[PDB]
Amino acid sequence: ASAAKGDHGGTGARTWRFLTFGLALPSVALCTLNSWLHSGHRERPAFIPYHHLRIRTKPFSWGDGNHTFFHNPRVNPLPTGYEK
Amino acid sequence: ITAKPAKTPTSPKEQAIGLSVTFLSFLLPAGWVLYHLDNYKKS
Amino acid sequence: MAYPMQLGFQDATSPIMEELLHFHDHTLMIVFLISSLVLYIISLMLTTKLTHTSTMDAQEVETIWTILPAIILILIALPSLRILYMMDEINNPSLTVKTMGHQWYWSYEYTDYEDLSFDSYMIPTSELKPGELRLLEVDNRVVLPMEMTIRMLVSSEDVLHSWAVPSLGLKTDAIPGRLNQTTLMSSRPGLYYGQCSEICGSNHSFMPIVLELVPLKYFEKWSASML
Amino acid sequence: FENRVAEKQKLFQEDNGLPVHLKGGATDNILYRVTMTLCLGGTLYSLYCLGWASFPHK
Amino acid sequence: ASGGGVPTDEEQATGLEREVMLAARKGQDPYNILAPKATSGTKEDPNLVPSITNKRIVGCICEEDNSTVIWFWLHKGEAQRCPSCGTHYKLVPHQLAH
Amino acid sequence: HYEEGPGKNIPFSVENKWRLLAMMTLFFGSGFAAPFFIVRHQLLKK
Amino acid sequence: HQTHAYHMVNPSPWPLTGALSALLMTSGLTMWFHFNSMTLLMIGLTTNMLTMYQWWRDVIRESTFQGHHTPAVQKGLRYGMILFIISEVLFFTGFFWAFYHSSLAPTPELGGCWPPTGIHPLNPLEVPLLNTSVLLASGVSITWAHHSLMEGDRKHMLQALFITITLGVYFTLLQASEYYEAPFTISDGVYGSTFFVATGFHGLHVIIGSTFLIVCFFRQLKFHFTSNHHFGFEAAAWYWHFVDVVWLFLYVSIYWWGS
Amino acid sequence: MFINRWLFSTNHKDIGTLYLLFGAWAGMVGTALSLLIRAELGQPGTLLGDDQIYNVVVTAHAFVMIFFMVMPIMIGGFGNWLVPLMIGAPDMAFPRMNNMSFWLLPPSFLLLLASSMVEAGAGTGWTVYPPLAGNLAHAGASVDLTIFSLHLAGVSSILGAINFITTIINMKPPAMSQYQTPLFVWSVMITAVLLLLSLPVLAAGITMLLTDRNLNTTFFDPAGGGDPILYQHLFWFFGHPEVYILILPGFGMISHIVTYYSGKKEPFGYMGMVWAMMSIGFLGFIVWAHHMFTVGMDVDTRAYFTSATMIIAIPTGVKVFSWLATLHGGNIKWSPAMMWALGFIFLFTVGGLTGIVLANSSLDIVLHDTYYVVAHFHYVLSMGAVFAIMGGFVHWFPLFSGYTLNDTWAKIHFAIMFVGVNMTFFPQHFLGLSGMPRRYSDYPDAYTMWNTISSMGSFISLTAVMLMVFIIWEAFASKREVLTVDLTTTNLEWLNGCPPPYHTFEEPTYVNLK
Amino acid sequence: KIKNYQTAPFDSRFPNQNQTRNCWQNYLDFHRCEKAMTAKGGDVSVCEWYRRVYKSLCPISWVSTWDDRRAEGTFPGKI
Ligand SMILES: CCCCCCCCCCCCCCCCCC(=O)OCC(COC(=O)CCCCCCCCCCCCCCCCC)OC(=O)CCCCCCCCCCCCCCCCC
Ligand code: HEA
Ligand code: HEA
Ligand SMILES: CCCCC/C=C/C/C=C/C/C=C\C/C=C/CCCC(=O)O[C@H](COC(=O)CCCCCCCCCCCCCCCCC)COP(=O)(O)OCCN
Ligand SMILES: CCCCC/C=C\C/C=C/C/C=C/C/C=C\CCCC(=O)O[C@H](COC(=O)CCCCCCCCCCCCCCCCC)COP(=O)(O)OCCN
Ligand SMILES: CCCCCC/C=C/CCCCCCCCCC(=O)O[C@H](COC(=O)CCCCCCCCCCCCCCC)COP(=O)(O)OC[C@@H](O)CO
Ligand SMILES: CCCCCC/C=C\CCCCCCCCCC(=O)O[C@H](COC(=O)CCCCCCCCCCCCCCC)COP(=O)(O)OC[C@@H](O)CO
Ligand SMILES: CCCCCC/C=C\CCCCCCCCCC(=O)O[C@H](COC(=O)CCCCCCCCCCCCCCC)COP(=O)(O)OC[C@@H](O)CO
Ligand SMILES: CCCCCCCCCCO[C@@H]1O[C@H](CO)[C@@H](O[C@H]2O[C@H](CO)[C@@H](O)[C@H](O)[C@H]2O)[C@H](O)[C@H]1O
Ligand SMILES: CCCCCCCCCCO[C@@H]1O[C@H](CO)[C@@H](O[C@H]2O[C@H](CO)[C@@H](O)[C@H](O)[C@H]2O)[C@H](O)[C@H]1O
Ligand SMILES: CCCCCCCCCCO[C@@H]1O[C@H](CO)[C@@H](O[C@H]2O[C@H](CO)[C@@H](O)[C@H](O)[C@H]2O)[C@H](O)[C@H]1O
Ligand SMILES: CCCCCCCCCCO[C@@H]1O[C@H](CO)[C@@H](O[C@H]2O[C@H](CO)[C@@H](O)[C@H](O)[C@H]2O)[C@H](O)[C@H]1O
Ligand SMILES: C[C@H](CCC(=O)O)[C@H]1CC[C@H]2[C@@H]3[C@H](O)C[C@@H]4C[C@H](O)CC[C@]4(C)[C@H]3C[C@H](O)[C@]12C
Ligand SMILES: C[C@H](CCC(=O)O)[C@H]1CC[C@H]2[C@@H]3[C@H](O)C[C@@H]4C[C@H](O)CC[C@]4(C)[C@H]3C[C@H](O)[C@]12C
Ligand code: CUA
Ligand SMILES: [Cu+2]
Ligand SMILES: [Mg+2]
Ligand code: NA
Ligand SMILES: [O-]
Ligand SMILES: [Zn+2]
Repeated sequence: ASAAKGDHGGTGARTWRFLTFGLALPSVALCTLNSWLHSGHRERPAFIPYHHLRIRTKPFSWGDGNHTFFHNPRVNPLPTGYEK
Repeated sequence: ITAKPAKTPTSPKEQAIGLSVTFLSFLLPAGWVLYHLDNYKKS
Repeated sequence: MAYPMQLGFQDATSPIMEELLHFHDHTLMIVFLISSLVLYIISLMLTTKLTHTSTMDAQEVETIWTILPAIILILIALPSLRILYMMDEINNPSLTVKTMGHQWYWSYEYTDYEDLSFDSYMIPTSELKPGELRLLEVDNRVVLPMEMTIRMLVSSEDVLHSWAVPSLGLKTDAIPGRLNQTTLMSSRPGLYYGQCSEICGSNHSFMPIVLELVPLKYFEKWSASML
Repeated sequence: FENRVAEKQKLFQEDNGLPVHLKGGATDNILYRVTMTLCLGGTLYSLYCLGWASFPHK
Repeated sequence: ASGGGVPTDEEQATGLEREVMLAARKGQDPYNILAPKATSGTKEDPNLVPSITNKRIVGCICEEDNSTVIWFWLHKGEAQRCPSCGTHYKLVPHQLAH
Repeated sequence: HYEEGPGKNIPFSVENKWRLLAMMTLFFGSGFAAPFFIVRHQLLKK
Repeated sequence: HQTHAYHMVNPSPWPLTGALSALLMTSGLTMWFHFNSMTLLMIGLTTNMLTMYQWWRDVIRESTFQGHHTPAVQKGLRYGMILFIISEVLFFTGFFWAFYHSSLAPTPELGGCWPPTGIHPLNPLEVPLLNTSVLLASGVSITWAHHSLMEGDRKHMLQALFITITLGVYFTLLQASEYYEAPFTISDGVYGSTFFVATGFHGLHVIIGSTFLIVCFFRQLKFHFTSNHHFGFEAAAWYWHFVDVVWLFLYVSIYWWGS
Repeated sequence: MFINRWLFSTNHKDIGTLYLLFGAWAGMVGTALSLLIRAELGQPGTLLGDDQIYNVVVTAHAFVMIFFMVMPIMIGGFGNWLVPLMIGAPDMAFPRMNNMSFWLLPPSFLLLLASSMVEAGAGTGWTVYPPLAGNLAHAGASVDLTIFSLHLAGVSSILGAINFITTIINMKPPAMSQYQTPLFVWSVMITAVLLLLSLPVLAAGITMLLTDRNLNTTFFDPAGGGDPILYQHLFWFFGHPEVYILILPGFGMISHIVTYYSGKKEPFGYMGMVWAMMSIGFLGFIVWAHHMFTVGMDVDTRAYFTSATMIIAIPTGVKVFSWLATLHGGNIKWSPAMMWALGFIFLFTVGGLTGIVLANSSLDIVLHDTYYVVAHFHYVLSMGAVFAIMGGFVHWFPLFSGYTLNDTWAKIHFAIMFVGVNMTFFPQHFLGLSGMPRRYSDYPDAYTMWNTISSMGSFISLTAVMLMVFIIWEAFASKREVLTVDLTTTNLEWLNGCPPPYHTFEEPTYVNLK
Repeated sequence: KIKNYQTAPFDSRFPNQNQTRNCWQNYLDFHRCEKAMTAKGGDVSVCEWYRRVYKSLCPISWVSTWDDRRAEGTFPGKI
């Protein structure tokens, strides 16, 4: 494997807590580092009104029927381009 | 199989009524609708 | 086309449809044989007061009930598969014609040389000419050269349709966003009829297909005439 | 917290012939009644809407 | 260190669970969890079939691996025989372990 | 307990064969009629 | 009176209130989708909560309080839950088929490429990797919880289960943030469609499974579980592993290979 | 008492009773729809309107016959009644969840009826293919109500499959191995597995159709890079297993009926019968694209699906031959039930053989979307599924009711139905070979004789359906109470009397290990 | 070269019933070739065989939509 420890063989609860605090949560802490460093808002792309995107065959059943459910003005253009 | 004689026998007359009532419950309502199709298509 | 009280397939117009007739005869013989054998054995089992109700050992006999059906499946599969790969094998078409299915009619495009395209609609019953067939005639027939390998491409610009000509053994679904290939070769001049073979709404029953198979020279002059 | 399961075992084994869904006492009844009222009322509103939707409008 | 705090079945199991658990500790099967082991099934040595009434349905797998099970009611009284193999069974009524 | 035995393990009465005939006739009748009245309903539209 | 170990259940209204809830939610979505009203839907959602609450309450009443869960009843519930999870796996299988169908033969409308022209996929090495680490961790922490409960250790069980839930909730808050921040939407062709509907159903399963775990947490608080009888905890741990594994398949397929 | 018993049930027998009642009512709705179909085609021209109203009728016919009549009768009805009794179990594993399986079905049926009442209905076929089923060619609530009806039917059968599997695995006598369970129980366990694996895939498909119609997804829309053929795959992945689901409990009941009225203690080749049903269950998951031979699939795929579809004939033949071997040397009782069963063996064989014709992708090019498919599936559904349901009903009515039917009336009913169904569907073969398309409200003039005879046959079947209702009334009306049943030693379901008590096997059976 | 053109010949890259990509490929190849010529002032004429294949195979409505989108700047293929 891409894995090499030894068999912990001394009551299961103690071993799994060992793994929780020894491996599991440290991994979550490193990946939390790696993510709250590669984050920060980024160059939004030129709006091109491609026909395979911003699909509208029926209005959405909320708002003005033209905004998706988790609409972000910054990064989600409407079919007519980004909002003012 | 074996069974007791009918506790409430259903005579020929009684069967004729039940069979008649049964057929009429299927045929009258469908018959009404099918007979009046033209009147539906116009309205 | 079909005629009144018809039992079997429309007469073969291509060699592939001819091959399908012979393969259907082979299969149907097997079907009649087996279904008649089952009926016969049912009646055999039901026609004796003689009895044997004690435990019957079921091993020697299950060999026969398994190997014989396996042989018969093989006797069907062989010819079935010869014809499948024969249908598919590389020929070289002299001509390519597209048909687009619509609600509810077919458009045809012959675009090898000129920009030839037109719409093909069912003749309404109230405007049939003497001798014309209810539900089957079209205003503009699909003229094609007889005795020639033609590539039909099938699609739709709306819902599913399916382009079918039973005489030539043809059915190709017409799917929007997709281009389905089939090949067509009439051994004979004539008129060859078919109907929309996928439910497509209000007039699914009423968007038929008429091929007119004539010599190449009449085909060429027709094409020129339709530009 | 303390383990009060034994009490609950006593309550729910009490030989009063109540079904398990009502055996906790008066709240089970209140809650059951609220649930049935919403379900049956909601169904009647559902049939009204079907009716309404079955005929054309503006 | 396990600090405890988690009840055992012994302490907290109740109702039928508790009955099954206590009966099993004593090697008893009042709730028919286990397949009974056959006797020789002669009239001398009949299969003893416990019941809380005066009849109980028996199913007889006459030979090992028979797919067919022979079902019949066994009544309080003289040993009855399987209609297929004649293996003898005798009802042993008691009152229910409440 | 609940009633057991013939005519008592059902959600309809068979106490009177004429009341029963009325029930069975409404029951199967309403089922068979439904489509005809849906076809009607759709034809009396547009 | 019975001499078998199986559970004859008291006549219950909850199956009826379940069915009617199903009717009210399905007819409610129709009214929402087509007649611009949420009232029917809100009612079916409410009755459905009430039904689930009272149904599962009664199961706790039948088991912890009444003792109806003999080993034979427990075996049955194990089979029940395995079979439920199998049915959920086939459900997701449909969405994976849809994903693999669209992504392996991108159509001309997309630019004949995957990802489609105009789609800027999320970086799988950012929050997706974090999310992967979070569910895998919660997998370790739920196993610690299981062993704690079997070893009679109340405190460490409540501790391990709290951590598992916190990771569940973390994953859900991250996925909500990714959803808000994603430059593509459900309406961005088959990429948006497969992405949001597959990861969206996953997200619901994470919320469902987190909820189950929280139920298990409060029951443990009230001492319902013995060191040897805790099927509710096992069922929630099986469900939770299922959720974990569906995530690994989404990460490998949609976020990594599909980017 | 009445609500506690009939709305709040946790009893396997009562819930089976609810299912039979629901099934019988659906059968009436389905029969009416079949008569509208055959009224429209009974003479050349237009009777009702264009293809939309017609195909709403055709669509509803199918949904009702499949999801509201056959599945509820065979699995909900005979299943809940017989399976617990046949393994000496006190009830099902999840008796309360069992009740919700039942009460989901009325609302499911309400949603189907709503779809047909709202706008112009769902004229889509039971396959509900996009783009016709889509929000442009089927704008409005009709298709969404259809999708939600299938969702509720789906959940009903998935929870029921979990129930039957758990029950049959876990609640047999300790000494009973799976190889000591009767074939009906095998047939329900295998059916429940197909349901568990197939329905969630359909749920995924129709949910994707729901989102394409209402949330601007493009799973099946080429504009967004989608494919209408994807839906066909997801649907048929369920759809073929669905047909084996419709027949397997049928196979089970036929094995019991043939065994019983042959005066045999057991069916011939028990393990061969188990093997055959399991092979059919397995093989039924790897053949779905035989519904897709004309969509434009590569030749090698066509050759696999041809071959995998055909192999199903072998295990199916072992069941057929094994039923004939059960008859062999029997002391034959020519009961009405036996007549239904004998009709089944022959007419199912015919339907199956025309299935084998359709398996050959080459022939299927010409037969696909024609009345030859319609003849195939009505032989195995209107003369297979239905004949097995009628045989079982006649056989077990006395167990369920405590009353006997008039045997003469029942023989009369069989005879009318037999003529009716054969007159309706035999000529549809001819219509198919000669090219009559499916889902047509009207045909070219040449097709007129076979359509006329077929419609006349549909009316003979109406007369049988109406007679059936009278026969059931006559039985409840007359109250001939059952005394004695032969062969209880190999039919455990009869052994607690007719009807059996509300609670059976409170004391489990005694079965020892030797 | 081979300009006794009847129709698009068999192309082993696209040997099955679905011919969508065959159309699309030859449509891309032509407009690519076209671009790499109005560039170096060369002759479109070398691009002719792609023009003839895509015109033979492609639905008119497809070509029309593809052409409208090249003009609009929404054509999703690389040219
Ligand atoms: C015949 C009308 C019957 C209608 C009755 C319907 C009512 C229901 C009751 C029903 C009463 C039954 C009527 C007899 C059956 C006749 C079938 C037949 O000739 O069918 C022929 C073919 C079509 O093939 C052809 O095309 C070639 C035949 C050419 C005809 C010969 C010359 C006759 C001259 C007139 C015709 C035109 C000739 C030129 C045309 C050239 C051909 C293209 O059709 C087919 O495939 C049909 C599809 C068959 C699939 C089912 C499998 C068989 C199961 C039953 C077997 C049980 C055995 C009992 C064993 C027997 C026990 C008694
Ligand atoms: C089980 C399924 C089933 C059954 C029984 C039937 C029965 C019948 N069907 Fe149906 N049919 C379908 C399923 C079924 N059908 C399907 C799936 C399609 C394709 C749909 C599509 O294209 O989208 C179809 C299509 C179809 C067409 C083609 C429509 C078209 O292509 O334009 C026609 C035309 O004749 C037809 C006719 C009939 C007739 C006359 C009967 C008669 O035989 C019916 C006679 C009456 C009965 C058999 C009654 C049964 C009632 C009971 C058993 C209740 C009793 C209950 C108890 C005693 C408990 N059917
Ligand atoms: C009960 C329902 C049921 C059953 C059991 C079957 C069983 C089979 N079906 Fe069918 N089928 C349907 C219901 C059913 N079907 C429906 C509803 C449709 C259409 C759906 C729609 O489009 O709306 C359909 C459609 C359908 C098609 C598509 C046709 C088309 O649309 O172009 C095909 C193609 O392969 C097919 C094949 C088969 C085969 C090979 C069997 C086999 O399982 C049959 C096997 C049985 C036998 C072979 C007879 C017994 C065997 C012997 C006596 C031994 C010897 C036999 C030989 C050696 C051959 N079916
Ligand atoms: C959004 C993310 C969500 C995650 C949230 C997580 C929060 C968890 C909270 C942690 C608090 C835990 C414990 C505090 C004290 C409670 C008393 C219970 C402990 C107990 O009773 O046990 C003691 C353990 O102490 C010992 O040394 C062992 C002590 C082990 C526990 C404390 C250490 C845990 C710290 C985890 C940090 C991980 C991050 C890594 C960053 C660094 C990168 C390399 C003594 O036992 P023992 O003989 O040593 O071993 C026998 C087994 N008990
Ligand atoms: C982060 C975890 C999510 C928590 C959930 C919280 C809120 C509501 C969401 C419900 C989850 C449902 C899952 C599957 C259904 C549809 C996809 C929803 C996935 C989702 O949430 O997708 C969002 C769209 O939601 C939309 O439109 C849809 C809005 C909601 C509409 C409800 C749809 C109901 C239809 C489903 C029927 C269920 C059928 C199941 C059958 C059962 C088995 C037989 C994505 O946002 P966007 O703005 O497009 O892009 C982001 C741009 N910045
Ligand atoms: C099995 C994987 C198949 C992948 C390709 C097979 C063979 C290829 C050879 C080389 C292998 C790697 C390269 C990939 C090739 C891509 C193939 C492809 O392109 O396949 C695409 C579909 O794939 C799809 O989603 C496929 C998805 C179909 C799923 C089948 C159903 C499985 C369900 C089982 C459920 C149990 C799950 C248990 C949980 C673990 C589309 O096909 P096209 O090209 O448009 O046209 C060919 C057609 O005629 C096919 O009949
Ligand atoms: C928008 C609407 C969506 C829904 C919103 C939220 C819905 C659900 C939230 C999660 C629900 C979980 C709650 C279940 C708790 C039940 C109680 C329980 O866990 O019951 C246990 C039995 O398990 C049992 O029935 C096992 C119980 C199985 C439950 C399975 C739960 C998952 C299914 C939820 C619905 C899935 C929907 C899928 C969506 C497509 C009780 O036995 P034990 O634990 O051994 O205790 C006995 C000891 O005390 C004796 O010593
Ligand atoms: C778009 C809108 C569509 C919405 C339709 C939804 C339909 C209905 C909604 C209402 C249903 C929720 C109500 C609670 C159901 C609880 C089920 C349950 O927990 O059932 C258990 C059995 O199944 C088990 O274990 C394990 C099985 C647990 C199943 C949990 C409920 C499933 C609901 C969703 C179904 C999804 C199907 C899969 C495909 C996605 C318990 O069996 P009982 O017979 O009760 O008791 C037996 C006693 O011995 C216990 O002491
Ligand atoms: C990338 C992988 C992601 C991991 C996600 C979580 C994996 C869950 C695996 C299944 O759970 C455990 O498997 C171990 C089987 O090896 C057992 O451990 C325990 O077994 C003994 C119990 O006494 C102890 O001695 C040992 O130390 C201890 O490892 C334990 O029974 C079991 O619950
Ligand atoms: C399997 C489980 C599936 C069930 C899925 C549950 C879906 C939940 C939908 C929640 O919808 C939100 O609620 C708001 C209000 O409470 C909406 O206001 C909307 O709706 C009103 C309709 O009356 C309009 O008047 C408003 O203007 C309009 O913004 C809002 O926008 C919408 O996001
Ligand atoms: C699809 C399967 C069912 C088809 C077969 C059923 C047909 C059997 C006839 C049953 O029904 C009746 O026929 C009458 C005609 O004989 C109709 O009366 C109509 O005609 C009468 C006289 O001809 C007038 O007096 C009435 O007012 C007028 O309603 C009557 O409404 C209709 O119910
Ligand atoms: C006990 C369980 C049963 C409780 C009884 C059921 C309660 C029935 C309320 C009936 O009122 C409905 O309210 C809808 C909204 O709530 C209205 O739609 C409205 O929806 C929007 C308001 O949110 C408006 O903007 C729209 O114009 C309008 O169509 C609609 O006219 C009306 O039928
Ligand atoms: C071995 C198994 C069960 C035997 C038992 O334990 O009773 C039996 C049951 C059904 C049998 C199969 C069926 O008889 C069908 C086939 C018949 C052929 O004679 C051999 C292969 C064949 C596939 C058999 C192999 C084997 O004998 C099977 C699989
Ligand atoms: C209250 C109880 C101690 C007494 C008893 O066991 O009943 C302890 C045991 C474990 C504790 C919990 C766990 O340690 C996990 C959490 C730790 C957080 O720091 C506080 C809340 C938190 C959720 C704790 C709340 C509470 O103090 C708990 C539940
Ligand atoms: Cu076009 Cu049917
Ligand atoms: Cu199939
Ligand atoms: Mg088709
Ligand atoms: Na007509
Ligand atoms: O089939
Ligand atoms: Zn014996």
